[PDB]
Amino acid sequence: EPRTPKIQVYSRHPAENGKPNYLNCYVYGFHPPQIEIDLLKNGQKMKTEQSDLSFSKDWSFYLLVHTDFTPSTVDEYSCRVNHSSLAAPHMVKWDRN
Amino acid sequence: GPHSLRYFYTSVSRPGRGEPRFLAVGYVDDTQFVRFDSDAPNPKAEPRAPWMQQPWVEQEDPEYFHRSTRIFKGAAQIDRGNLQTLRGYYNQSEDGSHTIQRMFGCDLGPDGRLLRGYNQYAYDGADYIALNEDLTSWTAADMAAQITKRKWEAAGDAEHYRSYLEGLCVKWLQIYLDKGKETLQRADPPKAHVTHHPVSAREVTLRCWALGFYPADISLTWQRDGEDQTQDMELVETRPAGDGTFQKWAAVGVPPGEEQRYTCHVQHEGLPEPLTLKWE
Amino acid sequence: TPQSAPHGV
Repeated sequence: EPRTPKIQVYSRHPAENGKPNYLNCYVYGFHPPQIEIDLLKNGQKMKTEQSDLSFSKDWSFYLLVHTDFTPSTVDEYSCRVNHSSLAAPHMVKWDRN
Repeated sequence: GPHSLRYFYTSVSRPGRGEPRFLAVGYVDDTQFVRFDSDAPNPKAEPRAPWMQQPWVEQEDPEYFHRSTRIFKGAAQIDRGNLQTLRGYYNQSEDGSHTIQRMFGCDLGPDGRLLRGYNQYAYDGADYIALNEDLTSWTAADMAAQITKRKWEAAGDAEHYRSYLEGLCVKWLQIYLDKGKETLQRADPPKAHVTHHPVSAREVTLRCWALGFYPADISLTWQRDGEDQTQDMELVETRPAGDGTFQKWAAVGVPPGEEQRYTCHVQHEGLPEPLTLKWE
Repeated sequence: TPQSAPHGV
């Protein structure tokens, strides 16, 4: 009876193209806990850190996957998620808003 | 005010891929302070807040980590048991991976003293068994959970959770709250700002951002000349910044020229009085 | 400080 993950992609601080920052991918409300979460620069897998697994009152799991990045007008960032609840991986493009 | 110490245990069977993996984290309010993972090579309970890496730990209990380590190995081992019995209970096959979660802990009233105890379980994401705040009686959510209820009532297991809660839980919550005063009791207010994003000739999105706050509790709302429009606004779930602070935005699509008719509303523990703000 | 359940379900 899987629960589909909700996904938000965003920077720790307001993004100035040029200033080093942290790129976050927050995924929540999912079940089971088996999940694939990658951050992509121009569709290529970046090296990331993933928070310790936890879960909310309703038993759904949540993870923060994050890395350092420097925003460029040249560069596209996205969060890539595969869960049992999804027909295939979803990608969410990072938008500064 | 109201504070909580919570532990979150997750075991996952991995049929074919070895024995079950146990994970545990501990939190005080919205702040994690420990972790354990039974896949780690020489698995120990690990501090995950700074204030858990200070000398006070040694003096309060020189064995603190060895103890949490020991408890977590037990917890892990018991759940390897549970995942076999629950398979049995639910008459499920050997190949499926299944999940057992425990969440237990305590809340304090503003007096300081125990408000509520918690000790609750889920199987494959759904309610299984939970200790009532009588701390004597269980709610089994189904026919398999009833077996468990009968078992633990006959055996008087609730008594042990009661003594843990009444002794240890509150005691350590107070310890952690006093020892982590500057991080846990020092509330960071949200820094709010409104941003203007033309999103057609009929609507420019007014987005109210709230950033760098602790704790996670916050109310973000948009009013239109005194009229809250929560039903007609877009509001994301609160999200972790990555530095112990949280983020949230609320947005409304308004017709251009009407920008100053809207007012963003921010309420937060760390703010003296509520913030009200609009476009520049 | 944690706590482990006396018995399995």
